[PDB]
Amino acid sequence: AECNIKVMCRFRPLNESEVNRGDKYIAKFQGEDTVVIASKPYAFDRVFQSSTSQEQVYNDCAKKIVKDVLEGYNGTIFAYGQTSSGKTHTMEGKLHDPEGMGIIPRIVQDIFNYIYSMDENLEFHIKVSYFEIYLDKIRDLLDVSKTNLSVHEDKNRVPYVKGCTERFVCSPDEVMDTIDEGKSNRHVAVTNMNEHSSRSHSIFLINVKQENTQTEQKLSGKLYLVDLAGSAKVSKTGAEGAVLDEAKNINKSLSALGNVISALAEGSTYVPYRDSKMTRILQDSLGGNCRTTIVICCSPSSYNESETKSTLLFGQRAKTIKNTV
Amino acid sequence: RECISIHVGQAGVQIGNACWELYCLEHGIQPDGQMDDSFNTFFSETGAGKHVPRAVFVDLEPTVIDEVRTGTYRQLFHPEQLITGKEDAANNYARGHYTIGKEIIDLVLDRIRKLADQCTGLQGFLVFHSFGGGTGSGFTSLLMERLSVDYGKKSKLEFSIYPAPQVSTAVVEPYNSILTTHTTLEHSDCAFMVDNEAIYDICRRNLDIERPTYTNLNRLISQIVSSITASLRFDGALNVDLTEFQTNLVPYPRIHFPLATYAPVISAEKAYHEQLTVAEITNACFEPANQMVKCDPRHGKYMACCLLYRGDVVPKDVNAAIATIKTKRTIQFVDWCPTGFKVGINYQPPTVVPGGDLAKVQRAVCMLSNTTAIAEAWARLDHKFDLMYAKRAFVHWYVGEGMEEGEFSEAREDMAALEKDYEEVGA
Amino acid sequence: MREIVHIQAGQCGNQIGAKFWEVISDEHGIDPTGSYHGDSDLQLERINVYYNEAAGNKYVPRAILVDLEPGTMDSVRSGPFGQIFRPDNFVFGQSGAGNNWAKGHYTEGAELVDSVLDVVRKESESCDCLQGFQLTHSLGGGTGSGMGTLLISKIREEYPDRIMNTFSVMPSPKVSDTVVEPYNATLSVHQLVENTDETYSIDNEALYDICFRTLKLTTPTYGDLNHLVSATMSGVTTCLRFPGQLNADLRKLAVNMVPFPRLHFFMPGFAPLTSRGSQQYRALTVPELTQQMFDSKNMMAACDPRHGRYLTVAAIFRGRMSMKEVDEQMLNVQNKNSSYFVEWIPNNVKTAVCDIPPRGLKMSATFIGNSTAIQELFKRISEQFTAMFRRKAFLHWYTGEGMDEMEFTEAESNMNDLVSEYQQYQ
Ligand SMILES: Nc1nc2c(ncn2[C@@H]2O[C@H](COP(=O)(O)CP(=O)(O)OP(=O)(O)O)[C@@H](O)[C@H]2O)c(=O)[nH]1
Ligand SMILES: Nc1nc2c(ncn2[C@@H]2O[C@H](COP(=O)(O)OP(=O)(O)OP(=O)(O)O)[C@@H](O)[C@H]2O)c(=O)[nH]1
Ligand SMILES: Nc1ncnc2c1ncn2[C@@H]1O[C@H](COP(=O)(O)OP(=O)(O)OP(=O)(O)O)[C@@H](O)[C@H]1O
Repeated sequence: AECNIKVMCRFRPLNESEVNRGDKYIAKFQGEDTVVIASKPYAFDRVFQSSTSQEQVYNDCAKKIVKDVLEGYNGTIFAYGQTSSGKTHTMEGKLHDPEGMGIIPRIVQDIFNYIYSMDENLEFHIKVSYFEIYLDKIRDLLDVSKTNLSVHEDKNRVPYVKGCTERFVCSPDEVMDTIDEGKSNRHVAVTNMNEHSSRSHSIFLINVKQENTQTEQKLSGKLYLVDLAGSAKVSKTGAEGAVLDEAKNINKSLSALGNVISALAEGSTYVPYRDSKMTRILQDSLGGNCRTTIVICCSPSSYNESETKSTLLFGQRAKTIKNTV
Repeated sequence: RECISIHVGQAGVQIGNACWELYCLEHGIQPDGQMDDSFNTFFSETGAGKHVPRAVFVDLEPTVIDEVRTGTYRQLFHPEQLITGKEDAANNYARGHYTIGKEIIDLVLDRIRKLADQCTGLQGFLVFHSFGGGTGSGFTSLLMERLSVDYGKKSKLEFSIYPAPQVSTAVVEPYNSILTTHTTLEHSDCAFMVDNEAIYDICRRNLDIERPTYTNLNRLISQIVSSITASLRFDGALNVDLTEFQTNLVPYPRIHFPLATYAPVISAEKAYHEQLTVAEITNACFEPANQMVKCDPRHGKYMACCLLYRGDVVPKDVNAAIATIKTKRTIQFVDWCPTGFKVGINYQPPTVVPGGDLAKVQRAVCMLSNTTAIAEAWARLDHKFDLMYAKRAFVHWYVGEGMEEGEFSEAREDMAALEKDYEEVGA
Repeated sequence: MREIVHIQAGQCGNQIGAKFWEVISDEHGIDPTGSYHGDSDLQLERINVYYNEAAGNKYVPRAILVDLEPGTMDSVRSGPFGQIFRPDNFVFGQSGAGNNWAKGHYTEGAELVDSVLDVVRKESESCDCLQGFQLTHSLGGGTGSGMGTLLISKIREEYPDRIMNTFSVMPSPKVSDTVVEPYNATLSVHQLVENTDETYSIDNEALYDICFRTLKLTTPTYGDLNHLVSATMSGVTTCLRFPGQLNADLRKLAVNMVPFPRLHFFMPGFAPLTSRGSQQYRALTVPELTQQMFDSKNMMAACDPRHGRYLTVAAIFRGRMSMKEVDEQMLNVQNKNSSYFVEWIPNNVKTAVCDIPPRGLKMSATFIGNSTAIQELFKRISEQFTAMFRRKAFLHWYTGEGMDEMEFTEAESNMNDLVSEYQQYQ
């Protein structure tokens, strides 16, 4: 009926661009519950250090979320932080490497393993879609012909996307092939702060329908995996040209998400999800029947200390929010 | 001994148009461009019997540049100096600093560099702008950052217009001011601030102008910014150069926020009835309601004071004036600077525009004073900023330009550090 | 330099647009044929912002007229300034929309959007730098509410960085000249709230109340209302059209007036408005102008502003006046009515001035206000839509063009979201 939205925090190793400049490792861990930055405690559900592996992060974050979304509830996993925080390394990872792979292929592998373990009587139908945001337009990554998509309300006034190629999948090999095709079709840019900089919020939706032949019981579940872009500082990045136009959309989306988070934390009457389509898609996530999980990535360098503090207090505002599950 | 005067924004270009007429009348230069060392500071000599000023007027919108071109001071200024953009800043620091600036700063930097290379006695620069709007904040910060990284050591005199407490022209002014001051704190050697309601009141109560205009406001501002450099322009018994305003008035590298005021201000009929001596003008310049910023000096203390007199004034009477002002206990000076007076005199008297509101006065004084009274104004600005920041008001325009909430938070904590420094140094 | 693209759709839209072109041509001193005969060089200094230079010292307006019947085009061509418009821009179909949003948005809109898109593209390419797209339409009826919305959507897709300005007339419960008008309004507001950057909400009964109260006219026709709205349409665009001591372009007023992307439905106003026989017995000074600007009955919307709170207002003045008087008048206006202004903004007032007033007046002003009082006019249309929709009345025609009831449900949810958004900040 009521469940707190789970918040996780992660710090990554210092990058080559940071260690050569001489950035200090200011991240200090006091157990798992709380983390201290310049004598300022911040409490979360679980704090991950730089040495934590991908499998350890996945088992701590989204192990029981698979059970929760398969039971009948909805699941939304997404990342927040500044640029060069490690969101792509957390969520996407190295698909070919079994060790370096992120959260999204592991989730599909766990779903397929659970389906194999479950008895044959419970029929499953999984269908996937993959899209992103660019120039305030929703681009479907699975098909190049479309340039803009519309979000329509379903029967109970939950918004969801329309027109995307809803690819019905049966085996994990085609799912991984579709994910690789979407990653190849994803637009990336080279910047001083990051080489493979994800300059757009990539949404990966999996609608899992299931039906029991014996009991005649039906259950549907929308699983969202949203890798968001980082708040890019213009002075640190040296952005000029089309990267500025990308940063406009990125900052608009993250500012709308922050406004929604602040409204939910302070208990606003209206809760303006309508500020952006990126906020509208997460209506069921933040104020629906979803067991949302959010991860914040923080750079342990002293150079990005201000945006690290901003991300930490943003996570603090996001922790107190409760959903109507 | 030269200095270049650049202007940004509607306020800057209007002040430039209002002040260069005063400069040309002072130097005897007709508007056509023709009639030895007095005019050499601000005007050059081009070949034979022709002058051109050391100034550039830059603005993103062309609505000021085309009317400046088609006005009456057409033949005085260079046709190419008047820089014009293509797009409106729209009271947006980000739009004025990032999108529209980048396509014209490449021309502006080259133009100022080539016009400074021919010069050899450049003491520094003076920039006219207004942080209360978009262009005068964003483009000013954009130019001053890359000017400080290039030159750095050379002096920069900032001249800004700030909003009143109860009155405000725009609605995004505290966002613009708190954003641009984060950059102005480190690169600006000294910045004189002016409030609109103070300069409305100074011409109401004294000059008896019931219905003034921005031209009337800018005339006395032009008189002030001409009187500070009158010592450099004309010979004096005790001359003060532009480096005095850096060395003497900036006791710490970040506490560089003086207030400004002027005396006497008087109409034509009242001038013949009121006597002019040093004592009354010295008493009036330290008068709190006579200042150009709505701040109470009685709440704080004067950290430093430089008096610059113009006209036939001996040193003895001004020495007696500052002596009796020191013995006066209504004002209060800080214990960290007992010798907080710097007196200077220029023989050249103030001039009067034909048909202007100001009257002929045999002597005058300009008073730039470093004091802690601006701390209350900055705290007020931060307080009104916080109310809109809590609701995230007017944030979508900024974040739709390229910025975020991180530099907003850095601006907030930098203003908090400014207040911390001011309350620490005022102890 | 900051050219403006003008597009006109619907009967009332092309009528008020033609009157706007007429009055600004009279201000600039442009003959009905197209020749310039002005007296001041400032009129010709910024004639390029609207009119394109032509041979023989002729000037043609950068106007696009689009209508789904030939009758409106024939009327505006037969009007006093019909010949000045470009004949190429007269794009039009054959069959009318019949007061149906679906026909205007799907059937004939799809047939005419490809015909108008290249024309607006050519006009955008002709100028040096387009500033924004100014449009006029009506939420009521089918033609404007479908075709103007579709045109706005396509232009938003083509130019996602430029300004989208709309002067939209919307219905009222006391005056409603169409049976499908709440349906058309509910369908059009869903497109307006997402695509357009600026929107001026105009009400017919508000203009009728103006003409009864302050004009005191005996036989007020639509021509007087066109001249009324053209005054504010010229007032908003005066800043880029002429120099001023404190200029405020469309983007400059938008940045002050649009605190959030959705809350951009304004409440335009204009003054002085008085009868010809009572002109001698009124002082045109700026306090008596400013009180008329903020008078509850003087606004061009049926909502009571005293029942709500202003999010933000802007006053663009014209004519020589004292900045101190303007400042102190706005000061006492925002101070003495502090209960009617939101406390979470320190200054809810924007000011701008131009130095060349309209001909026949020494000083004038226009008021653009964003306030929570528009939620009343929104929710009355919302419940009017809901009462007809809850039994699926007036939908068998809409279903013919492939339109579904889920779209109407989405529009109703959008209207609920918008009125709750306006209620949040009250
Ligand atoms: N202030 C004015 N309002 C008008 C004028 N003409 C119409 N209207 C009002 O606008 C309402 C609807 O606008 P329109 O006349 O343009 C209907 P539209 O042409 O868009 O569709 P169709 O004619 O069916 O093709 C209409 O019911 C009037 O209340 C006018 O000339 N001036
Ligand atoms: N004292 C004084 N202040 C002025 C004058 N003109 C403009 N200002 C101030 O300048 C502020 C805005 O500066 P700008 O950013 O340059 O405004 P703008 O030139 O219209 O720029 P945009 O609106 O973006 O096109 C206003 O709030 C005024 O208070 C003036 O003549 N005298
Ligand atoms: N947690 C981490 N552990 C190890 N290496 C990491 C980690 N996070 C980032 N990296 C290194 O950083 C490189 C690029 O980082 P990544 O693309 O994940 O950054 P980001 O903050 O998610 O970017 P953006 O802001 O563009 O979305 C990765 O290839 C990897 O080399």
